[PDB]
Amino acid sequence: KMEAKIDELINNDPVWSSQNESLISKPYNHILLKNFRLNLIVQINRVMNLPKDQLAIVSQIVELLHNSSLLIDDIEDNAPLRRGQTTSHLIFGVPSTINTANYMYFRAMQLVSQLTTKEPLYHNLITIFNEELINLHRGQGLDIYWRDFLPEIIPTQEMYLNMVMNKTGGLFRLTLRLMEALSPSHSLVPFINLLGIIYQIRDDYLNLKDFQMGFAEDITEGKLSFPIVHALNFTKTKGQTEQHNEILRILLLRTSDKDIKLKLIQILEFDTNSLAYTKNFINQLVNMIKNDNENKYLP
Amino acid sequence: NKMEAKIDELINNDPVWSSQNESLISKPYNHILLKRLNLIVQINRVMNLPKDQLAIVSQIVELLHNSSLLIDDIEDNAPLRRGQTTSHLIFGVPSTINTANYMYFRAMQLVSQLTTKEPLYHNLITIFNEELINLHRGQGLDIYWRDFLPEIIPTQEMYLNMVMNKTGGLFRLTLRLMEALSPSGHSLVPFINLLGIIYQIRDDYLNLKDFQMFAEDITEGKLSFPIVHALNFTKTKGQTEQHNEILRILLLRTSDKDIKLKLIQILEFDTNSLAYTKNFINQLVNMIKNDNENKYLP
Ligand SMILES: CCCCCCCCCCOc1ccc[n+](CC(P(=O)(O)O)P(=O)(O)O)c1
Ligand SMILES: CCCCCCCCCCOc1ccc[n+](CC(P(=O)(O)O)P(=O)(O)O)c1
Ligand SMILES: C=C(C)CCOP(=O)(O)OP(=O)(O)O
Ligand SMILES: [Mg+2]
Ligand SMILES: [Mg+2]
Ligand SMILES: [Mg+2]
Ligand SMILES: [Mg+2]
Repeated sequence: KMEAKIDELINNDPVWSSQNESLISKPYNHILLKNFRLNLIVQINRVMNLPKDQLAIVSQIVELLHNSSLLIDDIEDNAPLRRGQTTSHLIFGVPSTINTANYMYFRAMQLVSQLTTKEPLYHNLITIFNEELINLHRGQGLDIYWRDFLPEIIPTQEMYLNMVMNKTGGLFRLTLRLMEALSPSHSLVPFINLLGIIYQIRDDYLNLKDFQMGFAEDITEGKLSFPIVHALNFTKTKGQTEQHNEILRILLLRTSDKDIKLKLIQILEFDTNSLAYTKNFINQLVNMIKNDNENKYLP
Repeated sequence: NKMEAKIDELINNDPVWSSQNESLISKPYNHILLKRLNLIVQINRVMNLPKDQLAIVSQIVELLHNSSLLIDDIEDNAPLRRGQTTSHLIFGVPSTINTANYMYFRAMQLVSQLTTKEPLYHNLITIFNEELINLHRGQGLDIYWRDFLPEIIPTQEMYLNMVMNKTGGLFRLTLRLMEALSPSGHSLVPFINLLGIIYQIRDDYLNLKDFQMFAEDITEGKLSFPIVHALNFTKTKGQTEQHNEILRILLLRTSDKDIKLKLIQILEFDTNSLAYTKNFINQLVNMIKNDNENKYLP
């Protein structure tokens, strides 16, 4: 009867129930308790005009990738909070959270084959998906390397921006490239690239500016953020050796101490003027769009 | 206007990625490489893929397998892998997670180097997508049972389905790709499933028996084949104290050798879970070694 049971098992597809599906989803469902990623999709479809069926799936794909990457990013950044709530790995544990997020990457991958049945086009959608997830990992990998090997390598603004094109551009380009390929209707990748860059620097700027006015978690993480990259390279360039070292020392403290975090912010405001330099950099990037009268980037 | 020219050129180019950056983030992966091909070769005696293709099927499987191990070691808190320190303890959990995941997608990339045939590619990618979804499901269950014990005490049946997913995942992936690429009998899938099952129960068994004679599965808290049998056997025979002591030890996440040895001797003399397992393994191997009407074997 034992041999019968095995015979049966090995001849069937692996058993997986609905209840099992729920167990594995808990870490992902928790972050869902968190519509502007979709506002941009909706808006771009005015150009692309994908039928609502196809569009919804693109939206589901983007949602799984976005959410999953955030679940793993918080494990990678040791973040206690996300969207004001406790992060999933602190509730379900790092193990289940890593596994559930990765599981969702593959669920997203599965949705990609339900956008089309056209074999040339299907290949294309997969290549896009594959190429941008590879790019998201390269950027994430470099962002983490610099942070965990600090002070071995201090990136420059250029190195930083190439990291951003990969890390933050990945999902923006993946979304748009999928829509342009599905479109039955100039490419907007340059503009989505510009948008993702503005997006990452704003995220890095706001993380510091909300605290000065915000937990300033980036400091606790030791992150080579945009204002930090500028402050470090500014002090190196002006010989401000002790400030250079003081910034490194605070980054390396992986501190949650309110006071010390404040000391580093005051270094960036009074000494290097990095926060004002970032606010300005952003504005410039936006102006590029606000003053695109020929519509070279804009549709 | 020079910065704008710089920004303009940036956004109009593919993202920049140097071979240097490629090495810096390959560290956790390069490390586990310092420590399969045979099963792929024997199986090919039947599928006859040309050597150019077989080598790619092989790089794919290596990438997926080593990546699975990197992640597995983080999820299981393993200090050792193949006699050496685990990558996460050297480079940190963050880099190891990201690199391991990076390699899953590199492996996916390679799939398109297997054929130009659009219909076939679509099937290769589906097989790849299905078995990785399966691996994750299995791993999900193994990890949930362990980390929330005793919310769920799995039965032998549940363990086996978890294994069909978890371990059968890569075995089936390897085999389904080959069957799909073959230029030349019945599917060898059931055989490959039985092999994944023997491989896992054997792994669980050897982890304890080699210590009895570091029993890291005890430290980890894994609902291993021997442990599932003991937990169910104890409840069934009404050995309340033993059932609870097994759980208590598992929940300690202990590295105390005497404590691990106590658990092992409990499965040895009190529940006869070790003998049950050894014999279950023998029976399974017997299913193949006595397959005279080649219902499993080719
Ligand atoms: C048009 C599609 C929009 C999709 C939703 C927005 C996608 C933003 C993608 C950002 O990608 C990453 C990559 C790596 C890490 N993160 C998380 C950041 P945070 O914790 O500050 O929110 P990070 O830790 O990189 O600062 C995000
Ligand atoms: C033709 C196939 C070539 C590859 C064969 C791979 C065989 C082993 C597959 C095991 O798959 C998994 C899945 C999940 C976790 N593990 C790691 C095991 P261990 O740490 O004991 O080595 P597990 O943690 O599941 O006991 C392994
Ligand atoms: C993780 C980064 C860098 C931004 C992702 O999008 P947003 O952070 O702005 O939106 P939600 O996290 O609230 O989904
Ligand atoms: Mg983060
Ligand atoms: Mg991050
Ligand atoms: Mg393990
Ligand atoms: Mg495991």
